[PDB]
Amino acid sequence: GIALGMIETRGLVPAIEAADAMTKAAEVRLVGRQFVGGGYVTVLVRGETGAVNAAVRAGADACERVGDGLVAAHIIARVHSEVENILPKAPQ
Amino acid sequence: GIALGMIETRGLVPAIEAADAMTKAAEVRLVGRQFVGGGYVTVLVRGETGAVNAAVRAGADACERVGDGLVAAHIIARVHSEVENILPKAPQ
Amino acid sequence: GIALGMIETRGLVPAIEAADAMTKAAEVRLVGRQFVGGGYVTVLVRGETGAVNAAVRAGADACERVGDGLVAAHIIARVHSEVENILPKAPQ
Amino acid sequence: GIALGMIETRGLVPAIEAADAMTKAAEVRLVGRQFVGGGYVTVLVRGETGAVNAAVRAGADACERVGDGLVAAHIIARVHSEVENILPKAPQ
Amino acid sequence: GIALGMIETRGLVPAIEAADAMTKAAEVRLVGRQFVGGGYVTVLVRGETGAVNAAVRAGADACERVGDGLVAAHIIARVHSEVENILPKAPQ
Amino acid sequence: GIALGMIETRGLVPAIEAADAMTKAAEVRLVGRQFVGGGYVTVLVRGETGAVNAAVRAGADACERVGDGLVAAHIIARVHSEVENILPKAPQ
Amino acid sequence: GIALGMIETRGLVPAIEAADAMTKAAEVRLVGRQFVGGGYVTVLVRGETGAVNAAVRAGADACERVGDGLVAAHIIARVHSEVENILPKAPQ
Amino acid sequence: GIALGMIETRGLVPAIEAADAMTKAAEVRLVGRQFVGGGYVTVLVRGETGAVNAAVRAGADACERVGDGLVAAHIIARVHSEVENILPKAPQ
Amino acid sequence: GIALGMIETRGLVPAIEAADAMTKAAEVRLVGRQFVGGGYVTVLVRGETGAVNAAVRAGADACERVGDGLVAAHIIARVHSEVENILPKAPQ
Amino acid sequence: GIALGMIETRGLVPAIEAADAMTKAAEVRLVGRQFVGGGYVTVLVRGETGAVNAAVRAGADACERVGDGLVAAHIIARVHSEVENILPKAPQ
Amino acid sequence: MKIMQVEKTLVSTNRIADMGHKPLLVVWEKPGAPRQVAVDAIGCIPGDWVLCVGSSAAREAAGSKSYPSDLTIIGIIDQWN
Amino acid sequence: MKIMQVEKTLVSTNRIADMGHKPLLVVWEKPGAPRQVAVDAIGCIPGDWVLCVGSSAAREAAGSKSYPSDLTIIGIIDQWN
Amino acid sequence: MKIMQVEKTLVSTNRIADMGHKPLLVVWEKPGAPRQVAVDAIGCIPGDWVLCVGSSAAREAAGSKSYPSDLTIIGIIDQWN
Repeated sequence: GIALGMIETRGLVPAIEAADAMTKAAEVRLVGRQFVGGGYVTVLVRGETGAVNAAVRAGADACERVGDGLVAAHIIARVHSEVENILPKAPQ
Repeated sequence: GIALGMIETRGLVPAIEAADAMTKAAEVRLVGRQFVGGGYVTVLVRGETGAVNAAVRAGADACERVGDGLVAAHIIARVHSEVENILPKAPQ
Repeated sequence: GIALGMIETRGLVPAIEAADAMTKAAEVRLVGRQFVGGGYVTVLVRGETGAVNAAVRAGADACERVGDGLVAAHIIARVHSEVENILPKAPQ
Repeated sequence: GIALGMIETRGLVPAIEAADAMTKAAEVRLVGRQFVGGGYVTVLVRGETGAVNAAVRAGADACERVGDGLVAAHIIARVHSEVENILPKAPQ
Repeated sequence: GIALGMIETRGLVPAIEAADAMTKAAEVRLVGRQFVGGGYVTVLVRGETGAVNAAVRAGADACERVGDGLVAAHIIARVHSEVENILPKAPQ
Repeated sequence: GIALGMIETRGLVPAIEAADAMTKAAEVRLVGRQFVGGGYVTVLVRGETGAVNAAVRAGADACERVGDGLVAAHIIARVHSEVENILPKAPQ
Repeated sequence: GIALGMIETRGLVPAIEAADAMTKAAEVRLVGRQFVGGGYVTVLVRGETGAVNAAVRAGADACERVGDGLVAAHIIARVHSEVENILPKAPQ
Repeated sequence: GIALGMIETRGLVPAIEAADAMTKAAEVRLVGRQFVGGGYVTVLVRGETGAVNAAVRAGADACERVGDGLVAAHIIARVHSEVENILPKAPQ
Repeated sequence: GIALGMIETRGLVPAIEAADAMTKAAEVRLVGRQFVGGGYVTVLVRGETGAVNAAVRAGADACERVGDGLVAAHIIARVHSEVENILPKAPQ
Repeated sequence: GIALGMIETRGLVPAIEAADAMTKAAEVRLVGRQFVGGGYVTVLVRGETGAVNAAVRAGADACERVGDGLVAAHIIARVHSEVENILPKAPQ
Repeated sequence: MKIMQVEKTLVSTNRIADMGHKPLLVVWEKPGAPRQVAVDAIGCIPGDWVLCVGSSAAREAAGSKSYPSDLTIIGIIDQWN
Repeated sequence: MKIMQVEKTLVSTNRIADMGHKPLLVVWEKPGAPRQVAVDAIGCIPGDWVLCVGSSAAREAAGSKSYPSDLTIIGIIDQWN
Repeated sequence: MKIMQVEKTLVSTNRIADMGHKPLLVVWEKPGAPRQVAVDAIGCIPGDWVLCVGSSAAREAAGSKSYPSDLTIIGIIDQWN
């Protein structure tokens, strides 16, 4: 599936918890983890729309209480072609 | 299209949402996504003036609510050659 | 020993103190230290569940009063396979 | 044309707007754009003293109401030879 | 001379003004300009103790009013050998 | 579809109404109806995540008003193998 | 393009500033400057609708503060044939 | 069509807007645009009575808001031969 | 010397005084004097940027207390090529 | 470079400081230092208009807080031929 | 109102939040006719013959003055073929 | 509601101010069918299969009681072809 | 909304007073298609490609909740053929 789930946090530890919850909740693949600068860390998963919905909801609830918390939990069902050039394909 | 559109966000999730909205709103080329440092992320598209105008308005209205929100949605219809030099040609 | 322990600190000195306390309190391998940006530094240890629990409690207790202090202390008893892709194997 | 004009902005969008206004207002070569860290972005133009004066005034006026805004606008009519070592010759 | 003069500022533009004033005031060589993260920029000069004193005083006064201002203006007459490994020798 | 949807009701009439709504709302397989004892009745459907999500929302909104009403409407997109063991395969 | 941009001012100097801003902002050709009597001066540009929009906005903001200011800044995307007989084709 | 429609405006931009509206509203011939002096501009169209009526109403409602606005929107269905003499035949 | 300086006056006497002061203060060629209608008279000089700055300041200072006075004093350091079509080359 | 910059000080120390700052700020030749009588000392520099402007501003800023202070800072962009007879060509 | 046959169900996961939890059915007038999507305010099965109201009555038929529906099933025909 | 395919985007620079900043998509029912323009309340891509509501529900679907829309995309179909 | 081409102007002298002073344009979808009349809220010329909204959005698009319009032009397409 080509649906994108994004979770942003202050700091890496809530991002790790959110990614763990996201992958445990639904059939989604962790596609990246980006340090944004300033403490922002974003975790990106790909999958089917329903799966990504469930994963992002679970990740948001899981990481809301960890560290400095959650910034954003957004869902894009279909990403434009141009946006796939700024989306990492594998996590380093 | 040599017109330029820029959107600045606090964090990367609103930047991806804004770039998605912009690229789905009109025929614009996503030519960059820069981490300014400190939390700011800027997304740059190129296209003809009407395309860029419509895309930037859609992206601003789409990413105003996401995360810590929007910082700037600016359109430059005529960009000087010198500026072009500092503008990314392709996104990485 | 596949349990994961995490500690965030505002600064590298509390991070180093927490990592030293973690490694001294229980047999946990310190698998990473990440500069998150913004001043956040995270330390990641892998080990047996009870070992990681003891180590993370000792690390949080040791680094609460060091420098700017502690941000997050989290234990995941078993992480998903997708999450191991964003977890360092060894520091540098 | 060895006068130096500088503009700081909180973010890249006001920096790009200020650079475009600077280049359009007077014949000044935009010799650099530096991400300073923390969100500060600086734009550096070289030109004749009166040209740099006009350009820096236009740039500050253009970028005051863009994004998070303007931080510094400075003109040095003649810089020391030691300072040219820390001034970029051309952007990238 | 091996005396070290340091000036720290929020942002690059006051640092540039401070370096210009420092080199115009006394016989000191600009030995580096370091982005520290968070907006901090430091400029380092080397010379004789009296020269470095005059230069750092002039730079502090010059950059106090520029942008977000001055953070620190410090003078070290003789630097330890170990500290020369963390001091840049030429400005990039 | 390995996603699971569950609806719990006080009494059997709201359970039948909820199962009717769920099976008419999406492509989901009614795989069980358990009398928990004490008055609770649970209805379990299996399907792909989007189907289960839509079906459970429709069933909850349909059976909220019926009888003594709803107790729980829960969706599990990713169900562990161990859990599958306790889940009825066919309704009796 | 056949879109018309018009700017009216009290006096010639704000009209000159508006025409300069209009042509610097977008790809529009100055097609005329008409003295209307009574102090009214109008500047007319032609181009594509998006270009003319950006140009007229920039010209309005630029000349709002000059002299006795701005009277009207209007945009016509498609002009009727009959109106091209009262529109100058080149500026004398 | 020997009916006459006239619209008077303060300034030329509302006159052009009114003439555009009139010529797009009905089958009317734009036969003149006179600078009366002092700021007034008059636009004269000819056509059959219904065409002129519809055109003048549309033009008045279109140019009421533009610039310093409307001064007069008058329809003459039957024009004396003597008057015809003073009426421009073609616009210049 | 392609910088443009403009002065509006209410009347021809302050315009002539401003033109004389402009020409005496710096080496600027007086390229035009336009009767704008309504009493506005504009004087246009071309020269080097610093020359035009000095000349326009002197002209405004000289003509503020002459006749009905001064309306506008504006400097454009570099005008667009489209604007030169509406700028006189020499007076008459 | 025929522009003239002048600075008066009450005393020779602020005059020397102002001359040094003037010469360091822009490329201006210090053509004279006159003891006026009564304690007034004047310093005269010749150069390009923008250079003289920058130099005189720097000199006034530097000598305001030196000794008894500053009396006058004046720039003449172009002096009459009669005035050159009372302007020194070089100091002694 | 129109007489329709229920083809199947339709799921749109990312549909607007104002659509609520209401189910959506793909219906046609007759097999092979152009498909439409109706809000299922009744709870019918595929093969049912149903009554569908369009225009602004479908909004209130789906539960609110503001509901985003232009086609709502409001009944099952007792006897149709 | 109708099931549509997104053809492309449409830009009208001089459109009325009451249209806001909302994007406009050219959609058809099927390739070759008459084109229509829908307000994109979802953010879909060309080739998507979408749900479109007409009548007065499209106005509120686009964000306001007063919005000038008679066709608004309100969801992307999870599975369609 | 629909994509139309402006054919010409239409004048109805004795039209109801509630129509105001707004111009009326004869438009078709394509040359030869059935004609319709739209309220010109934009000011377009014959041969233009325009966006037309129907239903109740055309009323407010023409300037009022109570305006007697069921088709209003709300924009000119920048690029169409």
